[PDB]
Amino acid sequence: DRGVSTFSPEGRLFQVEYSLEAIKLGSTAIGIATKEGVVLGVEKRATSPLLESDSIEKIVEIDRHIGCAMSGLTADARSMIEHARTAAVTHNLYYDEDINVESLTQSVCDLALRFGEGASGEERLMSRPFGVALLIAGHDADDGYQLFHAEPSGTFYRYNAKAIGSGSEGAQAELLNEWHSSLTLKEAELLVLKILKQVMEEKLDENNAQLSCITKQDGFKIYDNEKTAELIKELKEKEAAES
Amino acid sequence: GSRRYDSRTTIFSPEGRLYQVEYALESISHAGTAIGIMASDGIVLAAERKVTSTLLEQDTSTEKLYKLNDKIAVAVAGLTADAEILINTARIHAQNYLKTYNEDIPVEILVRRLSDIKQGYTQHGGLRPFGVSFIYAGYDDRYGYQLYTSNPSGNYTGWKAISVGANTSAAQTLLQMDYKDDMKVDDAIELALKTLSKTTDSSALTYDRLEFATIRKGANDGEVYQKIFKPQEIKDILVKTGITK
Amino acid sequence: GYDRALSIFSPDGHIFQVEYALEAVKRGTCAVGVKGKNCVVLGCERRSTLKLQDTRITPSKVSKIDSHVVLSFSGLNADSRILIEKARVEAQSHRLTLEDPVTVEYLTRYVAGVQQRYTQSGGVRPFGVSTLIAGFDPRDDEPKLYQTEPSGIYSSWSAQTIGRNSKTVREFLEKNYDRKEPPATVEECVKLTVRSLLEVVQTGAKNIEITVVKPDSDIVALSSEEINQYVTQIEQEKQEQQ
Amino acid sequence: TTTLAFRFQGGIIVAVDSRATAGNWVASQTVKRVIEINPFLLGTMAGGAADCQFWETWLGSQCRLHELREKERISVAAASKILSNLVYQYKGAGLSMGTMICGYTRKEGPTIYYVDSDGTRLKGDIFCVGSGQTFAYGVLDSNYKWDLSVEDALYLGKRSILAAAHRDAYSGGSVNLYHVTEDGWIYHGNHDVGELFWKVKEEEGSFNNVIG
Amino acid sequence: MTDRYSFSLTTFSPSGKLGQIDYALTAVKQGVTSLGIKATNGVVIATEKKSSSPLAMSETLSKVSLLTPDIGAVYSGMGPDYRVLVDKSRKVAHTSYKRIYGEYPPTKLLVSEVAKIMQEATQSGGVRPFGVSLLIAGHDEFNGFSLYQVDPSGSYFPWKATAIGKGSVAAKTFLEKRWNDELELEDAIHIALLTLKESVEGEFNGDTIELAIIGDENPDLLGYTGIPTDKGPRFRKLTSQEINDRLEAL
Amino acid sequence: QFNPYGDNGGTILGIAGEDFAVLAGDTRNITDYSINSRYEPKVFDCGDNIVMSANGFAADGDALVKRFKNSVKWYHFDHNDKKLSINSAARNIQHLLYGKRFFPYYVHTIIAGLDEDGKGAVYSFDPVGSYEREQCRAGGAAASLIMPFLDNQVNFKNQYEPGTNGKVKKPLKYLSVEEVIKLVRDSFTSATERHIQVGDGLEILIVTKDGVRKEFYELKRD
Amino acid sequence: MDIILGIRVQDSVILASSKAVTRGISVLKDSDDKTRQLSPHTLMSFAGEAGDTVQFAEYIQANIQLYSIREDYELSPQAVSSFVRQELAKSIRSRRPYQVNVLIGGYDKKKNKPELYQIDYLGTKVELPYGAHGYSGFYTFSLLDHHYRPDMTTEEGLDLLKLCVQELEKRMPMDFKGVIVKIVDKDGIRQVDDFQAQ
Amino acid sequence: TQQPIVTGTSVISMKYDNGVIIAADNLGSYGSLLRFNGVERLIPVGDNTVVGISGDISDMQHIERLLKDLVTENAYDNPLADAEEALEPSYIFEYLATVMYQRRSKMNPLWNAIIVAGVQSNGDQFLRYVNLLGVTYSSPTLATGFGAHMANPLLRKVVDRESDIPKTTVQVAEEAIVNAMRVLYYRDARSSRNFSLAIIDKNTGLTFKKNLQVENMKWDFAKDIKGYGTQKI
Repeated sequence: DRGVSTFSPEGRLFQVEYSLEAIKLGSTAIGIATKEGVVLGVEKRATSPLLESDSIEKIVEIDRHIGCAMSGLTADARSMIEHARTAAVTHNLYYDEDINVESLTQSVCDLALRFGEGASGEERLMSRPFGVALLIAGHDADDGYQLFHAEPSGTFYRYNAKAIGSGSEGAQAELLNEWHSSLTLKEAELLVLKILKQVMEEKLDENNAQLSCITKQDGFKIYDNEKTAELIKELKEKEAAES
Repeated sequence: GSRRYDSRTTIFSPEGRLYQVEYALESISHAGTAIGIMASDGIVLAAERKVTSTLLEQDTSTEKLYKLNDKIAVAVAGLTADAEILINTARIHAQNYLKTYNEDIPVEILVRRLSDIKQGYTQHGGLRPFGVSFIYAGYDDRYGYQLYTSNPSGNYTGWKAISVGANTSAAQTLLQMDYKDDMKVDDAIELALKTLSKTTDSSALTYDRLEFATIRKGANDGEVYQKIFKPQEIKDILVKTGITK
Repeated sequence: GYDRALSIFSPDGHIFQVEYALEAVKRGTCAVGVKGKNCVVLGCERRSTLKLQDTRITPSKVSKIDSHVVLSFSGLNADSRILIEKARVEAQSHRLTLEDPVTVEYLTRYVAGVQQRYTQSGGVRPFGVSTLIAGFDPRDDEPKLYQTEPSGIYSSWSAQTIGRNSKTVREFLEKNYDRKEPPATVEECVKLTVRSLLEVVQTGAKNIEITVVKPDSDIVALSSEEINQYVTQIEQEKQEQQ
Repeated sequence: TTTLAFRFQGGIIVAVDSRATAGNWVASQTVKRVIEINPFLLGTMAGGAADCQFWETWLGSQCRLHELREKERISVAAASKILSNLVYQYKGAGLSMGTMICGYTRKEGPTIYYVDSDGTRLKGDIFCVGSGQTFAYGVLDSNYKWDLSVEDALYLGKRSILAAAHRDAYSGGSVNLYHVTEDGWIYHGNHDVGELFWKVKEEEGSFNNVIG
Repeated sequence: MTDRYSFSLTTFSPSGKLGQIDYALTAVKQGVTSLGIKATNGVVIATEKKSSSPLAMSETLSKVSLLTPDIGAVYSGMGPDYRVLVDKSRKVAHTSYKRIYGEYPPTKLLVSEVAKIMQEATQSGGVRPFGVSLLIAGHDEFNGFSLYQVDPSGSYFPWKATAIGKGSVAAKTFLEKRWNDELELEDAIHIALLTLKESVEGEFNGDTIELAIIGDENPDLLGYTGIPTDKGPRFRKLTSQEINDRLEAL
Repeated sequence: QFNPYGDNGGTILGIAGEDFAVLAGDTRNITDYSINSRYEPKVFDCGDNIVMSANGFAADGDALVKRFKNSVKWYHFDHNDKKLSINSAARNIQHLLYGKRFFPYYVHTIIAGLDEDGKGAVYSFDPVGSYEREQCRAGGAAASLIMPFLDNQVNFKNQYEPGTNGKVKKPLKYLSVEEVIKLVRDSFTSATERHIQVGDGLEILIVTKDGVRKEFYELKRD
Repeated sequence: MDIILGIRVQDSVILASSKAVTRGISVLKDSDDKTRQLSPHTLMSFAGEAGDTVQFAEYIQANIQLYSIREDYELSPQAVSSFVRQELAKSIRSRRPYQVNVLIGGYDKKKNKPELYQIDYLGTKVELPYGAHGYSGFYTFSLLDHHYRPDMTTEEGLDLLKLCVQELEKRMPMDFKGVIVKIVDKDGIRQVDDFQAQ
Repeated sequence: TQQPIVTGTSVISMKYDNGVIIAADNLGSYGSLLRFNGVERLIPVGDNTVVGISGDISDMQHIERLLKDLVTENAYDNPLADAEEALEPSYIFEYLATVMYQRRSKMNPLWNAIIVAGVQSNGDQFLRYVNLLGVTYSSPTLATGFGAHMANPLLRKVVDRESDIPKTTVQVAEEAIVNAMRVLYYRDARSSRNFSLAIIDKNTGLTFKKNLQVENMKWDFAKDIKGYGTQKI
């Protein structure tokens, strides 16, 4: 088919480049890490009376202190989660404590390398690389609240805020202006809603958005439909009184 | 390695097809004919051996009739070779059901397995599939007489009259008309032979260009006794219908 | 070794093989599921054109995955056996190990998971089948309806329709259902299901097979006799709205 | 070792010994005997110590993994049946286990399953398990009453342990009490056998109607 | 490192054909005129002996191999494919039958065992399929004397006379006309030399025909001169002088 | 035929105190009546305020330790030089111990140090698995002799002040580093007399948040 | 072991199975039953080693239950007994057999005949009108043969079984404290609550 | 498993200030038959380590090969290597021990007991013991076989603490080794009259005197003749 070991004159593999193309087509995932929490928000999107829109969400829990929101292909993010749960569970049994979000990303990225015909270095069992990129957010007692962007290529960077998805070009640009080093959890969540409203071609409801948060008295916690909607209710009125 | 020294024909197509499967059915449509008429006191089976000679034996009249059991047999349309691997393995799949539960396999289970092995050859491995279509002539006490066909794609359908091989089209157009919904063996035999002559070009219909088997209840033979007609019993039935012309 | 590639990227960030899997489903027969708030109805085509089929040993479109759970499909039968078998095993695996009746969400994750594997993993291609999975969770009276694609993705849907003329049947259904007032009685939800599936089968009232699932293993397949009666009625309704 | 559990109106009373010895002189009154599975599930150490230590922590991990996977609370039943499958494979090569998996779930109530090295799985309502079982059950039985409040319930659990501790040389350093409630388990302290003996002798009049 | 070849090298073409089987058959048509006759009082098979060189032994050369004791085979096609195939056929025939049922496989059963080898090889990649066709002529005491054809794919069909190689059809015409069952083995040898003289011109001898029969017994083919216990071989290959003697016999 | 398993004697003593903890061990190494060593550190610093001694049979000690030394290294690499907790290290050992039991182990392992919330901690292990936390633990061959004193004077168990000795008692005071060392020298000096498995030298590693501090007191030599 | 009796009467197939676990003087548990429904008219009762029991029992149950959903068809009691036997006869070679003796009590809804199967741990399956395992049969076969001969009802079986159990607890020194009895017939499976003279 | 049929006995050692001394008979026993007299059982591994091996010869032959492969593999990666990353006493000993432990742990054991003596060229003296039971220890005096019993109490009077090591000289050291070995031949007859003895110097590298023979003969037994063949009828 297409080479699995054949590089560009620069030296960037075809398969890596193609990995970058599926990512850009999902719905935005935006994280801001603050000093009291990590906020992860997604656009879930789609509203139909023939659709159960509040039974599907893109914010899935890995552990009692770790979530991930995704953007790109969703089917691919299931294999990534199966590997990640197994690795975290086995480490909690051996040393009784939290696994590091950076550590997790490296363990996963190792199995992202298989695709194609095998090597004599590695047994390549898959056919393509993963076509989803992830924002993995967590807490550890030795670096507090953190936010991480794993690319399926191998690179994983720590960030204080980062957006991924289709609408990331705008989103990131807004994140910087709104970002400061005295930002808190409660402000950050309101701001998320501002960003989400702006870039929508619709009215922001909780059957097209979902919030989530991290506090260290409860771990990774999903901001529920009932609370997320109350936050949406408060937004619409206050915005619509600045006009 | 093998990437640029091989190709991939086991992939899908821009219609949703698989190259080799669609093609496999074509191979079958120019192979020799197999016909299945299910009656309600029997099963009548007819097959045309396309081209026969006095240099071939015509004496072997198991050439496309194989018993897989004393209760299930198939009629083959396609290659002997392709046929051989699924027969031998089907007979083995039988013995396993028989050992485990002390009772013979229903027809339906055995078909579903067969089809899964055939799907398997295009589904993984890169391999090629078989190029032979089977007509299942079979029994249950849940379903009476049973008549199936299964294909290299692995789809399988229930019948009470079916054909695969060449001239499929001609046999089935006469058959649907002249069918009687519940009928005896002897009536079936008259109907079959009548259909058969007029699907075989010019004067050619002979006993020794035919393979015939009927599966009757009997009362000097046991319940579901398969009689695979050897030349001489074909000669008789042709003269009785008078259809030898 | 046949663990090497057989599924590759698109430059558009799709996958060629998943786009081609969906086409086989469309050419295919049509399956539909419409929800009340007491039942979940599944309609499945049996459009026997030819009369030489014997139809008690002609394959059905309804499988038990579990005693309170059904799977229906549109797509190649050959591929669908392979998926259907793995899904029955998984219901029994939970039953054995957790000492607990099966929950619908986990099964859906399982059905999704084998198809997802075969796109990702090398020297295998995805199945030629889209499915609908429905049933009821234990000690629960609210309906559950899931859709899975051979991409391996999965969703819940209040109602969904698949195979040939999916557009036509969605579009119709959308005018006859609200989540705020879905049907309470079996008769009228079934009337609606038979009417949508009439409009695409062409002639059919023995060629349409309805199976209505009420809570916890009350699963009953309505018959030809009954269906012919609803079609008569529909021919009376269409000259009361003229 | 004499380790017990009963289901009663208030929940479950889990009563246990702790005792480690160098000879027969009780070196320390503290040994592990309760393995903490999860915040609402207890499993007892006894039998193969090592087998219990490894596999009940393991069990705790797999349970935590179910709560991610399926988003459901585990049964005591689901917990036991996993343990048993693994136990039977390593049999005939070693592996010894003596545990009772005790919990109070909202989806079953107070629930007790007994699990042994051979792979039996048994549900009951009253257990004593041990080698002091028969005597301990006697004490338990004659003052048993499902309806009863937590305070009395605890003192009875404790008296069965002392009764057992006295005849047998495999218990009695101090007595550890646990009440497994709906919302998780509550420790009720370590009772010195030395202070406890003198109280019980006068009080119960059981094997002691005329003191002996 | 090492092979990874598991993709089938035999694949379907737009017509329903199999490229490799089509190719292989061209080779077979171009191969050495071989025939088989059932005389009814025996079976006689003849094939062309050839020499590479006059200074070359043709004792070593293999154009007629005994697959099992009462059974011989001859071919048209590709010589190297033939040699290996004979070997796998001999091996399974000996291990799986000769003290299991206590005797050789029946002819039809042995034709199926060959058929399977060729079909494994056609299905599976790493290797191309066999390029051969055989005429397996035989005797088994539960089916009499038989003649089969084994095709390159492993399709087989029963025959009572045939010829394959170059110049088949006309060879069958002469054989069809001269023999119609119930015929001495000797007479079938005579007919066979006549069919082949008309078929091969340029130079013809019995030193360029290699002839085997299954259709005799000697005490020497029980393999002992004592007191019988079993029947033993009936394969006998003739020497060149005996064949010239039958060429002299009108 | 063959079973390498025997004994090699030696004696270790772990005491958890108020902010600190000790792992005291003699430095005599034996096999029967012969002297293998008259100095050989029998308390060893594995790093991270964790000091460790596998008393019993030597052959298993060396193995247990090597498996564990490579785990200390791998924990650091894979988790960016995040230091190993006494409790976590104890779990890691449990899994090691439990990993061989088809070839069974005959050691009494004891670890001492500080936990990360700042309380002295000593954990004692059973030879094929298990650990539990104890306040005080005497270990090794002469465990049985040391513990009955220790229980009175540190732990204030089977100790009561002359009165009624039953509602009057002597109470629990967490000892000082000086007062602990006196005790430990006294135990060991009595021990040398009575055991040929104790003598030669006494190495006390005292473990504090100022590091690991070494003390050396002399003992009897034949 | 565990005293498990079965008697096949005219109208139904009666299996009797021990009801209590005795520790010393007193019954710690007396709410025992050990039987598993295989299908609504195939029942298996169990006796042997108590951990070999649950491990086999759920293994066999799982396989037959996978066949039931798959085919959407109920299997015969004959079908199950051949299946149970084969599986025993694989394990008896292996180095950790089950040591479980079973009775499977079934009404063959497809013959319309009653059937009783007694299967040894070895794999010895025998169809009988009455049977017993071990030392039980010495006291109870001597009554069963004399006082009972084939072609006797449900009511008659109940009284017969009581007599048997009373002699076993007196005269045979094994103690298992009576049986609670179940009937497998055409209309499925009921537990006969009474045990006063039935 | 295995139990002995072929024995070698006795390799003795000590530290002095600026080296070590090791001495060993040269022996392949078949019980009490001195079958092979002259078998190497000080194996110089480089010029700064000597490996003494006692116990089963069948096992000794296998290690003898393994050490000669270690030299060949120590010339790999740079040919002038001898303190760069190869050829130090600690390396040769750790290597032997990893094999020793593995074999016993699976119970098909190496039935030897080893003394590695050398002087590091980067550091000070090296002296460490390993046996078939997986017990390993270090001390300023060490002996295997008979010599553990009998020679080692003689050794301990000179050195047995760290402090006594600077106070022993080459002469004092050599006198203890020459005394000890005379004792070994006198009370145990397995030990061959020929021995080889090596002194491993910081000052002058490796001095190995091979095929040296016990001298300063005892004929003390002659005093105690009360006859044993001297017959008068």
